[PDB]
Amino acid sequence: TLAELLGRSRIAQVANNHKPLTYTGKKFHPTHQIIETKPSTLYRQEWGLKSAIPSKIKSRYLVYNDLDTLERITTFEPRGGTQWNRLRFQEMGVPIVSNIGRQNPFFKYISRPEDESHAKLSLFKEMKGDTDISPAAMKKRLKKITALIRSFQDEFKEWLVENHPDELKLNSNKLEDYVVKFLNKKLETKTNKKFNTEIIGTGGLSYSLPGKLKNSPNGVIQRTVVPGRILNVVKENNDNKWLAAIGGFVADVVFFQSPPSSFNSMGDFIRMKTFLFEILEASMEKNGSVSMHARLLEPQ
Amino acid sequence: TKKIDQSLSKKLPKGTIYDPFDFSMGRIHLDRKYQANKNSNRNDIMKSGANPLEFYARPRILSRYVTSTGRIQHRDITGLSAKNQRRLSKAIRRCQAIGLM
Amino acid sequence: RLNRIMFENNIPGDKRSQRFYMKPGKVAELKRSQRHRKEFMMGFKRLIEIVKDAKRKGY
Amino acid sequence: MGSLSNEKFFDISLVDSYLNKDLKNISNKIDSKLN
Amino acid sequence: MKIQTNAVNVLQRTSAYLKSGLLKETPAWYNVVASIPPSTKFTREPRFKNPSNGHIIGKLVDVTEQPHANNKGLYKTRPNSSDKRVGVKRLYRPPKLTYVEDRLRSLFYKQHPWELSRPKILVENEIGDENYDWSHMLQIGRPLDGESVIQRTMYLIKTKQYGDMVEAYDHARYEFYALRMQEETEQQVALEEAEMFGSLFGVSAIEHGIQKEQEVLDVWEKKVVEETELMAARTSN
Amino acid sequence: KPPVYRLPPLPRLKVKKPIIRQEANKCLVLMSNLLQCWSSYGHMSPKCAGLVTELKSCTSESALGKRNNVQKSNINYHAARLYDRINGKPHD
Amino acid sequence: IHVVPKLPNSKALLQNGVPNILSSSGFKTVWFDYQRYLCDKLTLATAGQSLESYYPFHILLKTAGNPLQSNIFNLASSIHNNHLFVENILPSAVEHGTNSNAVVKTEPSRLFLSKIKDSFNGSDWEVVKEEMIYRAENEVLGQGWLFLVENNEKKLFILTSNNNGTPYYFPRNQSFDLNSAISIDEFATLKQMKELIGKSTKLNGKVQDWTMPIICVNLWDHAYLHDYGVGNRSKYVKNVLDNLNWSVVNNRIFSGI
Amino acid sequence: STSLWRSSTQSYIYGEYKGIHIIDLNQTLSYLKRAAKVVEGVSESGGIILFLGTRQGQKRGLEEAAKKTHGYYVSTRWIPGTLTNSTEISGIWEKQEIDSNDNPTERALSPNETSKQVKPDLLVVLNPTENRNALLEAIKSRVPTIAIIDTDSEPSLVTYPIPGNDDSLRSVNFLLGVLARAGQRGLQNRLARNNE
RNA sequence: AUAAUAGUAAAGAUGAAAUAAAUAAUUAUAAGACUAAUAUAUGUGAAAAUAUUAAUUAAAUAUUAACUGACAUUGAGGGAUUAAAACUAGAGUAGCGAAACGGAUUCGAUACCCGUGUAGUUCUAGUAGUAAACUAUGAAUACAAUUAUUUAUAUAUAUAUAUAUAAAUAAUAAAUGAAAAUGAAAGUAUUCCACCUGAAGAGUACGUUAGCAAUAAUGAAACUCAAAACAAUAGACGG
Ligand SMILES: [K+]
Ligand SMILES: [K+]
Ligand SMILES: [K+]
Ligand SMILES: [K+]
Ligand SMILES: [K+]
Ligand SMILES: [K+]
Ligand SMILES: [Mg+2]
Ligand SMILES: [Mg+2]
Ligand SMILES: [Mg+2]
Ligand SMILES: [Mg+2]
Ligand SMILES: [Mg+2]
Ligand SMILES: [Mg+2]
Ligand SMILES: [Mg+2]
Ligand SMILES: [Mg+2]
Ligand SMILES: [Mg+2]
Ligand SMILES: [Mg+2]
Ligand SMILES: [Mg+2]
Ligand SMILES: [Mg+2]
Ligand SMILES: [Mg+2]
Ligand SMILES: [Mg+2]
Ligand SMILES: [Mg+2]
Ligand SMILES: [Mg+2]
Ligand SMILES: [Mg+2]
Repeated sequence: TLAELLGRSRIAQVANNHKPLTYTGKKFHPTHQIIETKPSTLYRQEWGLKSAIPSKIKSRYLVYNDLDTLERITTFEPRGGTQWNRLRFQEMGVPIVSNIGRQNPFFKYISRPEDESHAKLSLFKEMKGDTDISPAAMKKRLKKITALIRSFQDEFKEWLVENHPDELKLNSNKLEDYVVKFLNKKLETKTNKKFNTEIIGTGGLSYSLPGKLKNSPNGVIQRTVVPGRILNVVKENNDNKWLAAIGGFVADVVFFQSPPSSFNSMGDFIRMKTFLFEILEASMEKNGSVSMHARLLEPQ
Repeated sequence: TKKIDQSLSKKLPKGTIYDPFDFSMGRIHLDRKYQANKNSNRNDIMKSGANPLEFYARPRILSRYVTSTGRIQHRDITGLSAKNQRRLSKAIRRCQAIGLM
Repeated sequence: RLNRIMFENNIPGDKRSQRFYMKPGKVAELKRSQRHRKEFMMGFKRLIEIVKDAKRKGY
Repeated sequence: MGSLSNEKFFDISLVDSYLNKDLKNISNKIDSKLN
Repeated sequence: MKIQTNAVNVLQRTSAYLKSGLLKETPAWYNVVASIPPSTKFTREPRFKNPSNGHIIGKLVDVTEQPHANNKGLYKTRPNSSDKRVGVKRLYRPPKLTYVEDRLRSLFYKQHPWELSRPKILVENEIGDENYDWSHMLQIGRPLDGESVIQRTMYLIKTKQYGDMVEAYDHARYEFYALRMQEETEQQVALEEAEMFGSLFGVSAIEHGIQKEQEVLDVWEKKVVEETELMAARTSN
Repeated sequence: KPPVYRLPPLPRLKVKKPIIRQEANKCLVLMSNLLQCWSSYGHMSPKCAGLVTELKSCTSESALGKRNNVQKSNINYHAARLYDRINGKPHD
Repeated sequence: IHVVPKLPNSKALLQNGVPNILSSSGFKTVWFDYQRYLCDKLTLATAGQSLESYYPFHILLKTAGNPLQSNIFNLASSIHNNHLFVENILPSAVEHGTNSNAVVKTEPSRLFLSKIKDSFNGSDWEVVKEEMIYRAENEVLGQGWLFLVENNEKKLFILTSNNNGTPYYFPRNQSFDLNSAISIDEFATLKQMKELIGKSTKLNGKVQDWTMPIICVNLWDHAYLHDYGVGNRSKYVKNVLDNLNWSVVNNRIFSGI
Repeated sequence: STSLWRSSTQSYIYGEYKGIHIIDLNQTLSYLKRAAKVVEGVSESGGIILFLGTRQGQKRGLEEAAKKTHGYYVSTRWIPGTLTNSTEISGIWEKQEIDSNDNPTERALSPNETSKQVKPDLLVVLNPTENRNALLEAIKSRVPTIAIIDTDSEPSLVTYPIPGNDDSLRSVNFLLGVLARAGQRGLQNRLARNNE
């Protein structure tokens, strides 16, 4: 049918997005899907959208929100520049590593309840992870849940007197433990936030596995040298490290001992010059940012 | 001169991604144009769900929605819903009558 | 800086408006018209921004 | 927990089980089990 | 705008010209239009089913069909106010098409933000030629991307290999990671192998960015200097 | 949530006096600096020598220099061209 | 989707291979299997991208200057090179399937033998073939390609490539193996090439090269191992150069009529 | 966009998706086939077919469609009055006499024959929302018309509507090509019956 | 307004003027009236009206459950409420301010501007029932094509949006209309009430009823005339 075809159409494949096309806050990762048109189609203003893109657009990459609007225009920005940030990261050949030494999210590991010993930490995270929830929809998590949990009273009024009667007659320090486990055991079958929207690992920035060496005609490369730019002429206030602009990413540059004298000389125009840096490590934070650490390799 | 006004230079945060356009003057102007106090909601008690009328005895919180002379700010400036603006104004007027604001 | 406070609290305007008495009906008419002009200007600026955005994208 | 709760501020479950011979018919049941 | 009458009746108005004799010669279109009548009803048509999800439109559940108690513990014994409002408008409003895959697509790109940075071509080639066997993720003719994961997830739930959508989705995600890792290595190794055989490249991606940033930073230098001199004069006032 | 205000149908969309960025005259800024230089270091002070030399060259032929920055705004051309498309008016 | 081109007299090729060079099994590996292997990988690499609508020769030129697209370049170069090799070693380019033609006597043309003498200091074609066999054995340790190429100066010269090295674009000829040791003369050639690539003003850092292949010999294991075996690649190159289809090779030399 | 919906097109809508209305292609195909047969009939009958489209990029499709149907096209601007005021606009331009094979007879035309209105037998409009003038003139002149009708376009203004996207050059050129080939087949069948 | 304090010689007003130990400043005391921002009269109220605070009493919303079982709509007569001004008593009286008396302006100025400023404006208890008391649009019911924007209720979740159903407002299709325009009515229909029948005379005269009174309600005819009126069009003119 036509409905089946539409669901699989290339336009349906693009997930709905209404995030501001002009965002002036902090950008940590791509927010819009880049659309590309071939040179032949660009010559005919064809992008596979509803309407022809104006001929003024010469780029072959754009990002859009709405196919059509009440203003009879498409809401789009003729830019595709987050792809070059990803490809420049690939050229730096620095694998992303976990600063906490967690399991690789891209491998199906056999995990155990080592961290599940915090059942009361995360079972209540469902009601306590409400930082940005409505004052009454979050309050609907109190009566709606209470009825659901109150429907298991009979089950827990028998299991507890059949598996741990001593605690019911001595102390509730262990009873509270049996309660947290009970609900989780009766909730694992349930589906509360069964889909987790948190970023998985690198989020797709890099699929490179650590360990491989870079062979070169001049021998194996031991230190990666990448051109960059120093943004500030004074270390980040309250931090012992300056900031550099390397390959579309802002890194923290650590200097060997002293800061090169071109800093004082150039002043606030220091960004006008290119320096060579060494990328020590790259980490991924939960916000979805990349923590790139560099070192200002100076001619010596 | 080795110095530039802060208004003529953009400081790229740490951990963020950038494009060559971020070093241009257009970025400076674009950041000024689209500079709105959108982070207020998370710091705005009255945009969180509390009833502004419960703060009639807390002049410090209420003093955040009046000018230097005590004039209640128009809803266009506070950004509150009609109900919260209505309740907030009542709270301030009651606070003034009690002798606290 | 002091002048900015006066203008942000409408001190000069209020003083002038208190020199002569205006009938309540006239006061209401003036308040209605002023609000309309304020709202009209906001709608005008919204349409100009769309024009500029449309021009930038080649429409 | 309901009737078999440890909270100082309990609910009507406890008062209902008392007047319904439940908190007593379970105390004896538990004690009988201990025997 | 009013339903026009004169555009669809050209044949009948022309026929009056010919019968009276005002028009001597029959127009060339006259016979063609007579054999192929225009559609002239221009009516609004009811619809009783959403083609996307098969939801039935125009069905009222009677109280006799709700014998059991509700979530509140109360029985339904009389129609409610909503049941007593005519719903003819729903028959004529274009149905909102919805798809389960849309929910998964949003999830995938929320979990993998950088997948958005991989350019997607919306221009179709020929939808009718797609002969895909979704037992495997890779397919000849289409790229490996988020859609590969979604279609794989649907095939798993359609074949009933997995029951929960989450489990099928997770299974597809790992297959996607494996294919993404094999490609990241083929490209790295291909570059390394070429340089070892004497391949030369003019400008690298990192170099391209530096040059573009220099062009912008040069214009920015001029303006800063100019605007740091007008301020000095204007402030001197 | 930010209140959108929609205008009624209008006979025109026009800016009464379009704002234009008028770059400052280079000779006038030079004169404003030289005049200030004389105010601090004194009139004819050797510190303002360069200012005097620059001012003379700027004004040598034309007292306001080669003014070639005249500009007119195109907002009214585009506003009238696009208004019917973007005003969101209902169909006829 | 990139599909394997249909070859003339394909039924004969699938039964008796290529007489005097490859057997039926040997030709199935080099063309019917390897060409399918390459085209499928190229489709997977390029599907969903603008490169899908371009022929392999155009793809290699477009991607020659992009370091991170080398995988696509390698696949495109191999596909184009393989059909250049399979085309000049083919019994007959015309499809004599219904004409049952068994008399194809193709010999070097007068323009080809005139350019050989001019560019090789009077050496005969037979001597040049010996130089080609020698160059392949001493310059291509592993996989690669042997080409007889013509440059913008009308001079025929011999080029050897390592793995998938294009003859059209000198920065990607891959004629020097840097895994082993290189002489100062080879380093000078590489240094001079790097300077030429740096003189280009284009933002893509691309140069103009008008070299064009005339003869292509596949030096990959997919072409000779099964029929000749490890170490017998010089006997394979000798047979290929002695049984070339000169209707194709002569047509590759520009005449100007 | 659903915000720009002209509810008179309700019967052509398949549904709404991503803030736009989806046109029912099952109806588009039936309307397209009906419209195509009309073009073929007029072409096979020797009528004048004019292709009107004034959106940027449409000229190439319009010129080829006219060439393969031996028709006419206008890509720049429809002069208001071209049909109702034809003598003041089109009288000066040259006419010619042709045989059943569409070959110029070369007969000189009397000044009487060179001033008479030459009215199109069929008008095809790619963008009817911007060509109200042409559509109204066709109605006044009793000229059957074909047009692509988008969700915001009035269907009743044309004899044979084709529901479909009128904003994409691919969609327009796809529909125009089908109509142009239909005309070509009619032209070839008329030239064939003359030979035999 | 008064008193004190130091400190002075002008102050106040206006288009410009002139009439009637100060002005200004810092304190203290007294009085009456009014209610800045918020603010949109949004909302609420039958209308008139209603925006400094609190309290008491009364009334007012949506959905759900149960119940009554047409108990409804409209409404002559009737009844109640009803801005401002006005009036009858008793308080109050700062500011404002008909009138009056003065100062100016002016050819004149029974005005516009200025001064002194009485009634009135305020409160309590009443009388009276009139306004461009207007949306110049009586009330009720059924129904008809869209968009946008808020509000409310409900639903869902991969939790903050999304999906629904109503209300309000804005712009419209159709329809209607003399058109201007109306737009869920000034549309399609139904039910009930009020009212109109050329202008002027006239909402006048007379009578009657009511009121302390001013007045309010009711409400003609003769004579005369072929006029009179509305929307819109193009002009001309505009201190
Ligand atoms: K109101
Ligand atoms: K009954
Ligand atoms: K009654
Ligand atoms: K009555
Ligand atoms: K008084
Ligand atoms: K009535
Ligand atoms: Mg359209
Ligand atoms: Mg005083
Ligand atoms: Mg107020
Ligand atoms: Mg209101
Ligand atoms: Mg009544
Ligand atoms: Mg009043
Ligand atoms: Mg009195
Ligand atoms: Mg007087
Ligand atoms: Mg006088
Ligand atoms: Mg007076
Ligand atoms: Mg009374
Ligand atoms: Mg009266
Ligand atoms: Mg009256
Ligand atoms: Mg009123
Ligand atoms: Mg009622
Ligand atoms: Mg009277
Ligand atoms: Mg009038």
